[PDB]
Amino acid sequence: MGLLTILKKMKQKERELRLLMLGLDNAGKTTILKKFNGEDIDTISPTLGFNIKTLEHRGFKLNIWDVGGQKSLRSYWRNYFESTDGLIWVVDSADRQRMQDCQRELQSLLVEERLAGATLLIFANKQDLPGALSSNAIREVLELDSIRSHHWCIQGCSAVTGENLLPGIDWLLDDISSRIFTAD
Amino acid sequence: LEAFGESAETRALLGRLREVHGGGAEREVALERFRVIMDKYQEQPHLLDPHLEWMMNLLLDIVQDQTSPASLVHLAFKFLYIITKVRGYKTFLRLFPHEVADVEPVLDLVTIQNPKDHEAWETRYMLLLWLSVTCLIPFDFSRLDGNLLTQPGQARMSIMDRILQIAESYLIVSDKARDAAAVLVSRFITRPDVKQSKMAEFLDWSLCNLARSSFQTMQGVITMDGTLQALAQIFKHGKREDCLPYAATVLRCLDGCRLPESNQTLLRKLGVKLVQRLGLTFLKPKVA
Amino acid sequence: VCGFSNLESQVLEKRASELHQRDVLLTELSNCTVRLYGNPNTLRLTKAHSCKLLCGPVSTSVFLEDCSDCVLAVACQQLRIHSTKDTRIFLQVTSRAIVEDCSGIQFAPYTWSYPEIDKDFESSGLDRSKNNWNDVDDFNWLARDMASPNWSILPEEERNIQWD
Ligand SMILES: Nc1nc2c(ncn2[C@@H]2O[C@H](COP(=O)(O)OP(=O)(O)O)[C@@H](O)[C@H]2O)c(=O)[nH]1
Ligand SMILES: [Mg+2]
Repeated sequence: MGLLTILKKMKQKERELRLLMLGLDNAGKTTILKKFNGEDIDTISPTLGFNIKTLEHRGFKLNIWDVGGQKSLRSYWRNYFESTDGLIWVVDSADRQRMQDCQRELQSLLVEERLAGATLLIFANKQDLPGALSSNAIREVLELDSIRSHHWCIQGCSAVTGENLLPGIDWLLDDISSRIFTAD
Repeated sequence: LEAFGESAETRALLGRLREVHGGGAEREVALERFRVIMDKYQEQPHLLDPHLEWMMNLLLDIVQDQTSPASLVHLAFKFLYIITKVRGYKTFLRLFPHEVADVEPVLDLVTIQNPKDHEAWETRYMLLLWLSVTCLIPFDFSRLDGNLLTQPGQARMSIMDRILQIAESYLIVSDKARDAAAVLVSRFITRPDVKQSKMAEFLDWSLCNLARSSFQTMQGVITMDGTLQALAQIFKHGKREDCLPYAATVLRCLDGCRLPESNQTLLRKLGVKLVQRLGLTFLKPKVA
Repeated sequence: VCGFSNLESQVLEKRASELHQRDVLLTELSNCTVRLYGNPNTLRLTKAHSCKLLCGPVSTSVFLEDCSDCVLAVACQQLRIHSTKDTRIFLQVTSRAIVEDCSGIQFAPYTWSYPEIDKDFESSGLDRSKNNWNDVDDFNWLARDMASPNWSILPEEERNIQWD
């Protein structure tokens, strides 16, 4: 294979990024995806499997995946940890009882050999809820400050109103483009 | 080429399938017309990305109907394959269905395929890749079967069992279906339940295939290439702690197979590939 | 934050002023009956035994967890169940419902109504013409032909539950 052909292939791969969306069940993982494209969210059903959506944004082709947040669907997340350029963990801010499950899920995902090369985006969804925890409180219960081998970040959003999602996606895309290539 | 300026023609050609599947001259004309229309974007098929879904769904509502005859279903699958060579399967399969109601309808279709029918090889190719895009489902194959002791006298065979018996049979064929069998196992053995159930059986089968096969008998070489491709894909898309336990026996067998001295370029390439796949299972992935 | 925690044989009640877009969480309840009169934003039930919860429309989904011998009657957009046994829910779902680690579950069409109800349905934004109480999905049972042995439609004889 010639250098010219090798370069034509490197460009096509860099033009297509991969973002794996995960998080506990009923955290708005589907609502954010449906709002980021301009679809309707009132007719959303609880996902009983997984979904994929290929969109374009800022000249980048984003193939966003969305896996179920159920326990029987958590033993299969390893089936989507390949060629993942970025990870997006959704957390329910109004949920104060299951705050350790997410902290335990994110810790187990951070010690993954295949996910070491990606940008972490923490979407604290459900902010308009009266009993929703602010970004500072969530940044202390999920143990995000301790992280050092991952370019993480935490921003509060509300999928129903489509607020603060575009800045987060832009930051994620910028941090992903800051690098050159990824590992095999 | 900025956009697809042949949408109406392709739509009409696809719609004419339901009234050209009983013809032999018109069928070939439509095929040759669909080929020359799709070959124009062979150098930049990305321009067809916005159209993929609609054409795919058209070809799907013809092969996903119960009143569809085998002949009509075979033309739709030939068209589907024509769209997967130009866009490629790695990118065109991400849009295929993946709902839990598509696991038994696709395995049952895979169980009415004629392996000796060389004219319908595109059908078998499109079948295996579809069955493989349906092994991503985040559920156990056991939850789907339900109750196996419902048929007295003869118990039904499990979905996972059927898939293991489909992959082993298609991995020793001489057509292009063997390549579709390499993409299926890569998404069948690399899951939790299958890993604990049939990994040892598949490994014994492969070690038996590479312990009895030769690079001289034609079918022997066919058995060698498929097994090496399957092993390479498994070691590439497989977890490192479920695989490292078997890396010691795989290399010991490959060394005795004698591939470097064999007179086959594909076999040696696959052998080097499998050797480099086992080599990284021993070390830890780094991030420079 | 709103709701109830740690109850035992007690009758409760709430109005719309205390449920106008708020998180209602009912944790650790036994032999207690709640009667909500509003349109909460979210509804959750956890660790309920021999309880009887009632509520009007809902803006988001509902979430039951570790409850048994309970009798629910809501009209939400989503309803998720996890580890539930011997429960009779008169739910009105506009999208779909799910039952996980559940058993001896029973369903019926939501029929509860109280004065000043059409108003509560106007602030929630739910489409009253959509009702799929007979199309629940089961994570444990994913067969194509057989019906799950963990949920059942409720007969018309048992649907007549004396609320008052
Ligand atoms: N109040 C509020 N509710 C939300 C928000 N996002 C989602 N919801 C609701 O939360 C429920 C769970 O949504 P869903 O996306 O199905 O969760 P998922 O299935 O884990 O992705 C749905 O009924 C949504 O309408 C939000 O930002 N604010
Ligand atoms: Mg979902």
